Amino acid sequence: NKSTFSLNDTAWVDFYQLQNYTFPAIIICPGGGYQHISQRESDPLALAFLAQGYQVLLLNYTVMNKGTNYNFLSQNLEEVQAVFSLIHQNHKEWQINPEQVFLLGCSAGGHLAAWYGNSEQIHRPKGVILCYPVTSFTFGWPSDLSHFNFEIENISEYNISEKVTSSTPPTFIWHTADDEGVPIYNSLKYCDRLSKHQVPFEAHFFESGPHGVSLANRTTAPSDAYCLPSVHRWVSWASDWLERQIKNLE
Amino acid sequence: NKSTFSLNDTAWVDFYQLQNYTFPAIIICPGGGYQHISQRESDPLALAFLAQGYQVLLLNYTVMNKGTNYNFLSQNLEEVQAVFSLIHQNHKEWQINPEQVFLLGCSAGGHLAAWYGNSEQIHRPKGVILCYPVTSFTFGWPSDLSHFNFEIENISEYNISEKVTSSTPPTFIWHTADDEGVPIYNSLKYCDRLSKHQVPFEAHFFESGPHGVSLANRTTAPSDAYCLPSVHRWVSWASDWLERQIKNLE
Amino acid sequence: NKSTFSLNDTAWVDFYQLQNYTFPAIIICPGGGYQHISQRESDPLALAFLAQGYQVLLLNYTVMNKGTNYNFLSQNLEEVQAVFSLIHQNHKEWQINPEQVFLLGCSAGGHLAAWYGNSEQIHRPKGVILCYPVTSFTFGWPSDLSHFNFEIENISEYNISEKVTSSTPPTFIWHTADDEGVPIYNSLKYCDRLSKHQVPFEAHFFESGPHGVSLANRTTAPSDAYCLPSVHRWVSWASDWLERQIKNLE
Amino acid sequence: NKSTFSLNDTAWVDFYQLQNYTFPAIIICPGGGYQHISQRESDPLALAFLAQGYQVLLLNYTVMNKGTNYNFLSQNLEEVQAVFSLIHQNHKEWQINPEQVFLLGCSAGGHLAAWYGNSEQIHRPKGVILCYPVTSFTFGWPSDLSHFNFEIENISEYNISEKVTSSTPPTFIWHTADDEGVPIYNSLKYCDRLSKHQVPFEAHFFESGPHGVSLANRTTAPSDAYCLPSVHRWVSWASDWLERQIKNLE
Repeated sequence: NKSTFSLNDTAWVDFYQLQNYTFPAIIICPGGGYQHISQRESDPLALAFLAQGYQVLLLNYTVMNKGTNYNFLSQNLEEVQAVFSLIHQNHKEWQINPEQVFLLGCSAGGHLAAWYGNSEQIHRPKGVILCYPVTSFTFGWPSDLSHFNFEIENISEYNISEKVTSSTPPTFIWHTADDEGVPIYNSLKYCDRLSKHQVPFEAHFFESGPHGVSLANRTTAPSDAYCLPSVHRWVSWASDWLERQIKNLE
Repeated sequence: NKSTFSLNDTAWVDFYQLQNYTFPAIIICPGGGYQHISQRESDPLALAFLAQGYQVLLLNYTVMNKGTNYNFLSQNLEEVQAVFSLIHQNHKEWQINPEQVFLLGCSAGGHLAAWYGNSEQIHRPKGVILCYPVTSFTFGWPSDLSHFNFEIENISEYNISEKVTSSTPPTFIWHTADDEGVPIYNSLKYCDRLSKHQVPFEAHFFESGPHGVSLANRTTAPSDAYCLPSVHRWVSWASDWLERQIKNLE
Repeated sequence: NKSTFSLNDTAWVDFYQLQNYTFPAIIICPGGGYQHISQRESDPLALAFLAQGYQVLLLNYTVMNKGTNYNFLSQNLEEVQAVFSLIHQNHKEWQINPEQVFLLGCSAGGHLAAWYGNSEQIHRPKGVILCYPVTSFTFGWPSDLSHFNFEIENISEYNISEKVTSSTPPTFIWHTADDEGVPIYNSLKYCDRLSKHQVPFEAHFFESGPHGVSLANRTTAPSDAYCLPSVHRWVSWASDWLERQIKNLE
Repeated sequence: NKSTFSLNDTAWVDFYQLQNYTFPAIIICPGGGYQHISQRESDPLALAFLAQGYQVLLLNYTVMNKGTNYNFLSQNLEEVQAVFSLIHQNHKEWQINPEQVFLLGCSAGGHLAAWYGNSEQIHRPKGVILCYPVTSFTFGWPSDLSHFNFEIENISEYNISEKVTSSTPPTFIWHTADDEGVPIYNSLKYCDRLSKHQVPFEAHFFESGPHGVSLANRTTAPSDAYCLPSVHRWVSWASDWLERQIKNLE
């Protein structure tokens, strides 16, 4: 039902599997500002989909929580890539349909997602979902000009907004129109710079809700304010969206 | 059940009423590029809401379909205003709760809506909805630089995007991310320039769908492509949104 | 959009029509214990469907409200029949698809519906819906042994439960499990005596709710207790059911 | 997140727990004709709820799969009882709200559920759900007069239909109107003999679908016929129902 698989020196990859087929899997990228891994965006999130009928690959990509040296922002893309690789070779055993692998991410964890959303091969996700994602370190986030800042002059490079082209996979993006950790602009501008390239996508923007809202269910929420029923609707919208994509495969 | 009320020299105002109370009414602004009145955004639209439990005031605001002279773009705001006025005085007879009047508009008909969405009094809509609205005559629409163009140098004035402030009522905006008549940018940029002013709103953006989609139901659609079930979901989202606002009025 | 058509000496037949095709029509049978016509089960109900994309034929079948003599319970079946007849001949003008005509009824109005649900010809409804229907004058209703009682020894004949066979069309039945006007047994036993004949159907039974609940919307409800959001869900279930049947054709 | 707890000589009790509170837990009773434990009604079912925000206690009650001797049909009630007991004492650690414990069961697993649905104490479930349950060994099931038949003359005693009174907790019952393993009559008659006792409940009956349908999702279904989207709606209806009860408890 579950077993972890070591990736690199610092990169866990939890793999959730069940059994009734070739269930379409989906890799998740929990947020946490590259610092850590927002727990309330992992296991809980996993179950959600695992219950919605999806093999889950929760990626614990390297972050500033294991002795940070260089901008592993590049080393990450590798880690996620390694996941697909893992599938590409263990797709028979994993009971996964290699032609039905998607990528998920929220907050910063999203940034990596959109990032990986280009320049790859038989590791390209047929689609991605970005929950209140981070479009660029130039969009209200990182809040502090100098924090997780470990150099690298080229900052415009770490703006996955520009890195969007016609080849970019279909995406689902939602965001609370009051998220103080990261302005909706992130998702907003991203959509604009996503439609102009005739990229099929769906977007949803809720009135209010704090950053890291996740499922907005009593499963993912510290206080009461983090438990929003109206916002929780996304996990449902996303379900329909995904499957709507599956059907449009052959 | 229904009876029209003459407004100005050129401005019909269809008023739909039913009876079980003080049902919250809602004024609609059918699109049609100020040229005419998109029929597939009127009566059908009316019923939708009238069925969802709302008194309907379909406004047939003056357009280039009755001998156009001057930019009545100002004379319109008056017309819609007259509607509220009509309610403000006939709210007891109309069985309408004056404290529960909302404004609806789509495509260009939306532009007027957002426009009226500021600078008024006891004629201020507790909320508005804008279906693939027109934010400004500078956002991909009017397609032709010179068509419905009847002068008036000051063009930036007819951009209801800037005309959005903290006083702007809560709004619901959706748009098909491929509408060729008017780019999603309209609603998109609008949202951005709507959130920054801490204005509570909800947004939805569908993958594909032609302009004037309306209800996306076999009630509002010329061909098959104009009949989209996934898009039709907005009229449902909108219902919940509205009522969510009503409850938030006690 | 609407125009009535005289049927018999005493039998109105309101016909609601709209225009974008050949929209599937649906005849309705408002309840009212054969005494009158529950208004809160007519016009409001009509719009509901008319909005859900269906031509509506509201039948004002003869009742004890126009000088009652004999048990017109037979004369009714005629009236409804006449409706189909009307369609069969004016199906081109009515813009109705003759192969997509359904029957609706609630409370007693339902009894007639199920009744007509057998022994006919090119007037057979491809499906019927029965809102808290009356299965027989022997199922807790009529409450009074002697009221609308105008003789006719053969009472078992007026039990449309037995009158159900394999030929009976697919039906949708819902009922509030506390309806004091008529026990759920009506719909309950009906389902049993509906499944045994391998008749495809769908049923729903809500916890609580008074008789005549109709849409349970602020459109159909005298007091607050008659406004139930959870119950209102049926009009939505019914929508999907119907259309699920439409698709289940050519 | 998960750990089993031995109950009796032959009775596993899988306990699924998560952590953000006092989440309302729910015990499940997987079906399998008392012979075994329908796998497709356990773990998958658990996740569903565990994702819907519920602590899950999957009960692996004794069955003819571990050397059957006597009609443990009585020994079962004990096993389930022990579960509540376990909670009643470990409700603080389990992070469970003892005043919010519900019972679930399907097919035969349901029979036990309804059964336990009376004659107990601080182990009474505030509500129960029964997916295509078994009302009595006299309702089309057991199919064979002599199979799991291990004596016990008193057969009418094993009919949990009669065992329903005003004290019986609110229940949610659904059933496919074509289930060949067990006729809908089970749930049908049960509803009748459930309403007459003014017991608040909700029912749903789908047109078609084989026995053991479970979630009707690609998570619980051997072939394609066992994957029904329309039927899968129950797990959603159930969610709302349950929570509707939580709110309406305090």
